[PDB]
Amino acid sequence: VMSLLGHYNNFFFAAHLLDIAMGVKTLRTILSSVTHNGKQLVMTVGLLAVVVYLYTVVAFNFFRKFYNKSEDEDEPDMKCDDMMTCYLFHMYVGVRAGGGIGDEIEDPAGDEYELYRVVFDITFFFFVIVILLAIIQGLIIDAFG
Amino acid sequence: ESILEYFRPYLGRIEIMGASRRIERIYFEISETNRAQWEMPQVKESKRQFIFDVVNEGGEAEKMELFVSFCEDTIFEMQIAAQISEFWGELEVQRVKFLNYLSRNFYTLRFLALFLAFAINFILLFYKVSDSPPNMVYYFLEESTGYMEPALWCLSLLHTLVAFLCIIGYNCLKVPLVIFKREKELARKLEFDGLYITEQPGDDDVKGQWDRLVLNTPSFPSNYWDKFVKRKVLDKHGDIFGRERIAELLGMDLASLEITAHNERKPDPPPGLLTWLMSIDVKYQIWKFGVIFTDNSFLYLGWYMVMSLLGHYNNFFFAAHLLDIAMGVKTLRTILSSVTHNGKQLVMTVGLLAVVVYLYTVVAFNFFRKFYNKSEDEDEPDMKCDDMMTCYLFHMYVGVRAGGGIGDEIEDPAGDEYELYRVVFDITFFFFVIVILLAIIQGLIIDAFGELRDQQEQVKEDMETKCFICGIGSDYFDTTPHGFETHTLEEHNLANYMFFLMYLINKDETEHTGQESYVWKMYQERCWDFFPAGDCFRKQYEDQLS
Amino acid sequence: ELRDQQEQVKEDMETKCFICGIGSDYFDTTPHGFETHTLEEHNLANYM
Ligand SMILES: Nc1ncnc2c1ncn2[C@@H]1O[C@H](COP(=O)(O)OP(=O)(O)OP(=O)(O)O)[C@@H](O)[C@H]1O
Ligand SMILES: Nc1ncnc2c1ncn2[C@@H]1O[C@H](COP(=O)(O)OP(=O)(O)OP(=O)(O)O)[C@@H](O)[C@H]1O
Ligand SMILES: Cn1c(=O)c2c(ncn2C)n(C)c1=O
Ligand SMILES: [Ca+2]
Ligand SMILES: [Zn+2]
Ligand SMILES: [Zn+2]
Repeated sequence: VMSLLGHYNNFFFAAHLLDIAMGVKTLRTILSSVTHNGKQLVMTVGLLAVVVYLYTVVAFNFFRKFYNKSEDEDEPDMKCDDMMTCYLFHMYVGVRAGGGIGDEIEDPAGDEYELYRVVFDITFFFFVIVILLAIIQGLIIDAFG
Repeated sequence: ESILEYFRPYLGRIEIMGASRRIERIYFEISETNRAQWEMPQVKESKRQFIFDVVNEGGEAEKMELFVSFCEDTIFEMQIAAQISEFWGELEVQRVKFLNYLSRNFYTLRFLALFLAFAINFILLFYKVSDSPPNMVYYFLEESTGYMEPALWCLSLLHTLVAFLCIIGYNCLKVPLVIFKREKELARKLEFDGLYITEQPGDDDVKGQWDRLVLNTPSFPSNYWDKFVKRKVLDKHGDIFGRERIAELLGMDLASLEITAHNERKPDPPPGLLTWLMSIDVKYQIWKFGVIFTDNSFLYLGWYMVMSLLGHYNNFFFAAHLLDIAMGVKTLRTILSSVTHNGKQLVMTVGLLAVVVYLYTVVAFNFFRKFYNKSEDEDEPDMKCDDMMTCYLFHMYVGVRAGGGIGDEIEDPAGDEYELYRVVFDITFFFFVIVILLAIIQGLIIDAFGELRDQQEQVKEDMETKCFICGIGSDYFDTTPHGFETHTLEEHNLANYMFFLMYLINKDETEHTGQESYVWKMYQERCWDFFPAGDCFRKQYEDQLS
Repeated sequence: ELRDQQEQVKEDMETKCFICGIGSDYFDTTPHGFETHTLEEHNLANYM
């Protein structure tokens, strides 16, 4: 099917590069280590979605003004004025950030919620970034075993 | 051949040590009801859990102790399941139908509550805030369908009701096992240890200090198979430590026991509701509530109640019910079990993290103080390390979370008399706090996956290589083809020992055969010599070829 | 490393006698044979 569709659009022949994964044996074993605990990996990213949403429900209610992504004071761009876009912001930026969510939002210094936001960002970093991605790395680490 | 094939399921053979230390084989009948209720899947799950607990958590001398304890509470489970199987009299019969239905469908109600939590949170994914009506904000469930707010309100009511039914179903299904375990342990400790007669328990042992409430209650051995543990304690420790003291401690009436020995009228004087208010035992009920309200599972379900109720106060409180999957689906339970296996190690590691980051704070405040500038406005400098509290806060909040060390979040140390000192400072911060002390955090759970690895592999291997009862390795049995398969399907089968205990209990005491009376007397005496240990029929008779 | 060290020590205590070195696969032929052997026959506290 991909060979035929490659005549419709020439870039469809790029999908045939994955044939090496079903080809050379060592790539088969590397992918077999990745896919040995595939159900565990899927449930781990499901837990990731759940905990990130649990951080979203507590960022919307309390830490709402901090999610500013606009330097233009005329047109603020609150990214957590709505559940859908706040959850999208957390899943897209906070998970991929090197630190937690604390490096992608407003500085919590000089505020009545300073300590609360410090706890918020530190626990986000500790549970979502260093723990819940170490599980993702550890499933395939153990699969090589 | 036809007779044997028809009675193949009901013929159970076991082997006991017997008198003169000769392994003897015993044949008996398993009723269809016993076999069916034993093959019921909940009992299968309980059996696998018990097998893991024995093989993994250890115990070689107490293995038969633990096996027989498993036998007792499994028999209690099958009694409970048989009980729950599908004006005042009308109320009582409708009530017991309701409780039995809840107890049967407890797990489906748990799944239903999880599904409702997901639905409510999916609705909450459309919440939005505006200052205008749908300095003071307004939360409205922005939606295009037009039915979503009524759906939310109906689903909230349904969720609270389902959670209530989960509480009631748990209380009527799994609580009797907890009570049975507690009273069984108390009876054994009273009769064979005298933990309240001769050897009082410690002050910090809250379990031992709490059990004193139930000693003198008239209904102590309820949800327990024997009811004469009080009389056995009186006959055992009465003549040493004092019979009258035994009576006072156990709430016993010495004359009344002897009069109920010879005459025991059994009427039902009060027919009304007032008998349920009068015959209730307040002290025993207080003890029972103390037992359940400390159980982990019931406290979790009670917190499920509390969050369900608070969700009506604020709808976002229903998000806390999403964590129910962690106590729900088994694979998430195992992932969290790897995380929590080394929980103390993780907590001490982050304690060491706090200590070393503070040790960097005391040396950044004294020397590298001017560098902690976070203000480009030269008019108003914002020194973040002019105070211990804010400098430690800066280090813990920014320096730990930075991709590099603290060196990428402060002033450039180039062109300064402390250039080399700050380079050493940032490099050692990166090397000790970032790459080492977070690798320990990752490594504890990395190694915990190896923990659960080797536990499951060890359990499965131990089942594969050695018999659970006799302990003889399969390298002996497999000499004959399928020798170990035969040994653990016919000769020594723990399901057959299940069925033997059940059959002894069911059979009339005057009708026991000689071997059954032998096994029965050491079941009551609690002497596990009859389990074949280190020997079997095949090993016993080799010259005669079994 | 520390994993396998603690596990090896505990396993070695569980499977073989510290003094005589005879494995528990010999003693456990008699019920509680290894327990008896390391509580009565060969006990390092008794050699103390
Ligand atoms: N005395 C014993 N009684 C029962 N099983 C024993 C005994 N000794 C060893 N075993 C091993 O226990 C294992 C139990 O696995 P088995 O296949 O019999 O369980 P199952 O019927 O699938 O159980 P479940 O329904 O709990 O999953 C068997 O492979 C058997 O070799
Ligand atoms: N000759 C021996 N002397 C003592 N112990 C032995 C000997 N051979 C093997 N062992 C094993 O040593 C183990 C020591 O554990 P044990 O439970 O006796 O220690 P303990 O009394 O708890 O010690 P401690 O107070 O040091 O913690 C026992 O499980 C026993 O099987
Ligand atoms: C050991 N044991 C039990 O385990 C038991 C019992 N009756 C019920 N059970 C469960 N009896 C009479 C008994 O002696
Ligand atoms: Ca008889
Ligand atoms: Zn056997
Ligand atoms: Zn020895």
